[PDB]
Amino acid sequence: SVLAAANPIYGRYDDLKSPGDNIDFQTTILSRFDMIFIVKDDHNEERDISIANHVINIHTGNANAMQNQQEENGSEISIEKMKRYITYCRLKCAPRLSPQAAEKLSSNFVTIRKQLLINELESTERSSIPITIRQLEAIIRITESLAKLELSPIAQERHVDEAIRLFQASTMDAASQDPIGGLNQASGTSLSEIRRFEQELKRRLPIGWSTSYQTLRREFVDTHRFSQLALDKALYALEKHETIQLRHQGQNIYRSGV
Amino acid sequence: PSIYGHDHIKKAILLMLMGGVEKNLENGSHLRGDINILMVGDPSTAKSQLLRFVLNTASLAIATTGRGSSGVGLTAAVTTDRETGERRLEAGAMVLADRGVVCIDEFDKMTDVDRVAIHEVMEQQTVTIAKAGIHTTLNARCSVIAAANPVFGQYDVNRDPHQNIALPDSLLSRFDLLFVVTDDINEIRDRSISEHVLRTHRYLPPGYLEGEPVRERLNLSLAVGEDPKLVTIPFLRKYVQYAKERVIPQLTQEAINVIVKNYTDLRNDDNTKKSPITARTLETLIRLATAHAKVRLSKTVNKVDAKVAANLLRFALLGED
Amino acid sequence: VRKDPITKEWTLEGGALVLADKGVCLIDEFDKMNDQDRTSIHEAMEQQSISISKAGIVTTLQARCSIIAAANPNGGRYNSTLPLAQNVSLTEPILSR
Amino acid sequence: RFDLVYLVLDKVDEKNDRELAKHLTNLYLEDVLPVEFLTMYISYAKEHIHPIITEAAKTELVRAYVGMRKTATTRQLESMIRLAEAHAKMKLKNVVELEDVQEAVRLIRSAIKD
Amino acid sequence: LEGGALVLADNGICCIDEFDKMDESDRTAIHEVMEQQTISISKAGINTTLNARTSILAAANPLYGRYNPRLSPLDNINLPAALLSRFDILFLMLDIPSRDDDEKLAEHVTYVHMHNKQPDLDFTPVEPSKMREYIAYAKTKRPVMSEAVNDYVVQAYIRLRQDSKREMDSKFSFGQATPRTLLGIIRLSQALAKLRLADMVDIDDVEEALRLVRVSKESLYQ
Ligand SMILES: Nc1ncnc2c1ncn2[C@@H]1O[C@H](COP(=O)(O)OP(=O)(O)OP(=O)(O)O)[C@@H](O)[C@H]1O
Ligand SMILES: [Mg+2]
Repeated sequence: SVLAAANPIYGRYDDLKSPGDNIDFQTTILSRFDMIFIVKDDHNEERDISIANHVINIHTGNANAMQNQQEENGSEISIEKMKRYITYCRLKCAPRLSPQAAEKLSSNFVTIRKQLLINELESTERSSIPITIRQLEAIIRITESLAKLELSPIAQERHVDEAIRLFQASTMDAASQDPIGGLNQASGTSLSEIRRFEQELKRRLPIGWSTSYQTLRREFVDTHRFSQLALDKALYALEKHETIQLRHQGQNIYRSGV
Repeated sequence: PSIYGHDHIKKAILLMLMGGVEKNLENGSHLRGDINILMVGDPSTAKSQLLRFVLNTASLAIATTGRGSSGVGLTAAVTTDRETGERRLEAGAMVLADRGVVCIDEFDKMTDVDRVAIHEVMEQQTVTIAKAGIHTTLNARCSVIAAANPVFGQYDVNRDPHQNIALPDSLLSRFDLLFVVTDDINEIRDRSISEHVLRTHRYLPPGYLEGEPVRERLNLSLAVGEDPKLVTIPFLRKYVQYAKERVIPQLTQEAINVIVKNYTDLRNDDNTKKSPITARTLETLIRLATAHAKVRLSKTVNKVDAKVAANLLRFALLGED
Repeated sequence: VRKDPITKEWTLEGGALVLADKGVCLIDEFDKMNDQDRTSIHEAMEQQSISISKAGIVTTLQARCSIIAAANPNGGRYNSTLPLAQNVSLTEPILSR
Repeated sequence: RFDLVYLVLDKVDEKNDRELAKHLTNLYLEDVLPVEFLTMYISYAKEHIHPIITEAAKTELVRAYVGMRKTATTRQLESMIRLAEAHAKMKLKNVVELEDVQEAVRLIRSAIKD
Repeated sequence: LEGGALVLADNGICCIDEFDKMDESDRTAIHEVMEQQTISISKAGINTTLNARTSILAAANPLYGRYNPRLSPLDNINLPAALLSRFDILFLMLDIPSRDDDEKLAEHVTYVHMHNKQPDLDFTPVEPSKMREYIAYAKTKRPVMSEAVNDYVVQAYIRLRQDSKREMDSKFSFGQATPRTLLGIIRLSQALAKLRLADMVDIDDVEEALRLVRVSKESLYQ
C-alpha cells in the first residue's frame, strides 16, 4: 500500500486560481489513489486557540500525565497491541458483500459519475481529479476494510454508508472545488449578467421582505433572461452575508442587507 | 469473460492467436505472418487486464514493461560459461519468444535507445549480434501486442491524432491494428458496468466458507501424482493448437476481388482516419482473411473472410462500427 | 552513493549537512541557487533526518543541524512599499521553516 | 581581427557565365607556371631576408592613414605596414619603398570597396 | 587498422538506408568523400589517408510524415542545403491518391500472393547474369569527347541559368543552378554514352541526360 504526501504548486492551494493550474499530477497517477485529501487552513480564532493550547500542553509535559490514563482505562491501546490486532485481523478475516450492498453501491456510483458530467459541461474543461471504475472498486475495498475491523464475515449497508461518506469527504470534495469565478470562457456572458441580475434583484426587493424561487424564476424568465446557471448566483449573493438568505426548507429567499 | 465489452479487440486477439501463413520469397525474403496490435486509450480502460489474459491463455508468452527493460535485455547478452570456460550468448525477451507472443505494457514510457532495437525485430524479425567476437544472426518470430497512453492524461478529440500519440511514425507503421479506446460518461453504460463489476466481486471459490481468507499456499502439497453458450478455456487451447498445426489455407480469386475493392474504396476517401492508409493495408487484409479462414477450419479463403477482415479494419481505422 | 574501491559494494558517503551534525551549516547567496538543489534541505530543516533509497540501499540518516542563510532581494534592493512575498522568490514551504 | 576579408560574389552575367563554362569545358576537353620554384623562393625569402622601413614609407603611410581618416581603426595602419613589408620581401629587396606601400594601400582599399 | 564501409566499397555503390536518422559523425565522412574521396584516418598515431572513390545511393524520409504544403524542400527534410547540393540527382516520389493507380497496384500485389510467380506480361525479364556481364563490360569501356559536342553544353547551361535567375519562386525548384550542375550534366552523359555507344559521344546523349535531370527536377511538384 502507498501513503503519499505532497504540496501544491506555489506552496498554498491559492483558491483564486483554477484547480488544473494547482495540481501537477497527471490523470494517469491520480486514478491509482483510492482517497485524495486536499488540506487547507481556515484561520479561525477558536480553532487556533484550541490548537495552541494542545501544542503547549505537549511541550510543558502535561501530555504524558494525561495520555497514560486514557490508555489505561478504555479509550486507547498501545502500539504493540494495535499491531497484533492488525495482524490477527488480516490473517483471520476476509469479508464479502451482501446483495443489498451491491445495489446501494451501484446507485452511488451512477450518481457520483453523473455529477462529473454536469461539472465538466459547466466548466467546459476536463476534470483534473478523475472518477472511474477504480473509484467504485475503492469504495468496495473501503467497505470490506470497515467490515474487517469487527471480524464480521459479511459486509452490510451499515458499512456501505460509512464508506460512501468517507469517499464523499475525500475525493468528491476535492473534485467539487466549485470556483466562485475564473473569468474564463465558461459563463462569459455571466460576467455581466451576474451584475445585471444582482441590480435587478436589489431594486425589486428592499432590505426587508422576502420572495420565492418559483416567482424569481417564472417572472424573471418570462422576459427570456434565464441562463440555467442562476442556482449558484443566489448562493454567491448569500456569500456577501447581506444580499440573500435562504429559509423555510430553501423555499423562502430573504433580503437581509445591502 | 470478466471484461465487459471490447468485442472488436477480443476478436482481434483471437485472430492474433491463429496467425497467418508465412510466405518465403526469393532474394532471401519472408512475408511476416504475425498480427501486431496496439491499444491507446484513457486510464482505467482494461488495457492491462487483456495483456495478462493473453499471457495465460497463449502457449508461449513473454511479459515486458517499458521502463524496466533494456536493449541488451531484449535481444541478447554476452556472458561466460563457468563450467567449460568459453564466452557465449544468453537469450533475451524477444528471442526467447520465437513463435510466440510478447506483451509490452507502458510502451510509450520506453526510452529512445531502447525503442530502436524493437524496431528491427518488428521489421526483419532477426537480431544481429556483432560484439566481442560473436558475429551471429538470431531468429525472432514473435507477435506483438502493446498498450500505451496518449501524451496527455486523456485522449483529446480537438487535436490531430499525431499530436495525441508520442510514438514516431516509423514505429507506428509496423502495427496491423491500432485501437483508440475512450471512456465516455453515460448513465446506462455506468449502470450496466457497475452491476457487472459488483457481480464479479462476489465470487466464492468452491470449498471455501464465507469470510475465509483464500489460502493460496497449497500447504506444500505440490502434486498428488508425479507424471447463448460459452466454451471452456482448455477446449479453446485445443482448438487453437489444432487450427495452427493442421490447416494452411490458400488465397482465392473471388476473395481478392473483395479485397481490392475494399482497398480502393478506403484509399480514395476524404474521411479523417486516426491512422494514415498506405500500400501495407492490403497485406493486413490478406493476413486477417487468412486468419479467419483458419478459424473456420477450411483450406481456402472465402468471401466471408474478406468481409470480416474489411469490417474489422473499418472499425479499427474509422470507428464507423 | 559511491562504489567502494575495495569492497566493490554500493555505499553511502557524507555531505555538508551530515558533516555538520549537531553544528551549523551556512549558505551564502541562498537566492542565487537552483530550485532542485534548494529543495534538498526540506526534510533536513524540519524532520532532521535524511532518507535514501538508491541501488539497493534503503536507509535513513540523522542531520541535527541549524541553518543560517543570507540572501539578496529582487532587484538587489528592498522595496519598503511592497509586501515580503513580492520582494523574494521563495515560496511558503521554505519560508515557514 | 582578420587582416584581410574578401567577399566572393556570384551574379548571373552572360559574359562571365559563358567565359567560366568555356574554360571549364576546355579543361574537360582532352587535347609560365613553375612547379617547385615557388617553394624554394618562399623558403629563401622567409629564412634569410629581413626588410626594414625608411622615411619614404613614413611620408606615404602617415598621410594615407590620415586620408583614410578623412571609420578606419588603428588596426588598419598596422595592417598596411605588414602588407607593405611583405610586398618588400617579394621582388627581392632589403628595404621598403613607395611601390610596396602603394600596393599595400591599393589592396587594403580594394578590400574596403567590397 | 579497420576501414569503414565507405572505404570498403571502392569503385562500388554505397546504399545508405534511413539517411535521415544517421548522425553528424557520419555526415562528416559523407561530406568529405564527395569533396575529395580520400578518407583521413583516426588519430591513433598513424596519419593515414585511404582511397575511398565511391558512388552514393541514399534513401530519405521526410520530416514528420509526408510531403507538406510548406514550400521549401529544405523544410521537408533535415538535410543541409550544402549536403544536398553535392548530390548529383534528387528524386521525389510522393504518394498521391488516385483511383486508377490503386486498382492496378492492388491487382499486381495480390497476383504475387495468389501465385508465387510474378504476373506474366509481354515484358521479358532479362537474365541477371547477362545484366552483370553487360554492366561490367560497359564499366571497362572508356568514352571520349569532342569539341563540337561540348559547345552546345554552354548554351544549355546559360539557358538554364537565365531560367534560374527568374526561377526563384515560392514553391518550385531548389535554390539556383551552380557550375556543379554543369559538371553533373557531363558526368551523367558519360554513363548514357557508355551504355551502348563508344568513342565520341552523340549530341542526343546530352538531350537524354538533360531530360532525365529535368524530370527529376520537375518531380518536386509530383
Ligand atoms: N470494462 C471493464 N470491465 C471490468 N473491469 C474493468 C473494466 N475497465 C476497467 N476495469 C477495472 O479497472 C481496473 C484497472 O484496469 P486496468 O489496470 O486494466 O487499466 P489500464 O487501462 O491498464 O490503466 P492505466 O492507464 O492506469 O495503466 C481493474 O480493477 C479492472 O478490473
Ligand atoms: Mg496499465
